[PDB]
Amino acid sequence: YDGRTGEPIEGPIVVGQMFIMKLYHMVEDKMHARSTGPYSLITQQPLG
Amino acid sequence: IIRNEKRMLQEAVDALLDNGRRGAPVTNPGSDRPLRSLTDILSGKQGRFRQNLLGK
DNA sequence: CTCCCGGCAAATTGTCCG
DNA sequence: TATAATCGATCTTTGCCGGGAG
Repeated sequence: YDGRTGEPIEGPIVVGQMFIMKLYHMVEDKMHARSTGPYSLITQQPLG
Repeated sequence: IIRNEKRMLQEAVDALLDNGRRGAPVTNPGSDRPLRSLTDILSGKQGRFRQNLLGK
């Protein structure tokens, strides 16, 4: 049953228990943004 | 002796401009890493042109 | 002339690199 | 500043362009 409507899904759907893992790649770690910041010595371009 | 000194001087100029181009690459003591000469700085994927100039 | 041989120059990108 | 001492010590991809030798 669709919890939004209450109406059934128009077809029977495969449901069961699956083993699913949370991998080491998490947004908290990867989100990054910069306006201005450190520059490199010789090139004076932003660091990495 | 003066001849030896002169040929060593050429090799010193050679490593400074393009190290490894002719002869054994000059290395810091106790490292196999060739020193990075002016030519190495200009050229290659890591060089001045393709690293800081065509993209930043 | 015509051809191997050697010497030199190249070999994807972001992230990361603890 | 003084016996004499006299020659060193490591090594394992593909495409293009120039040169000497056959």
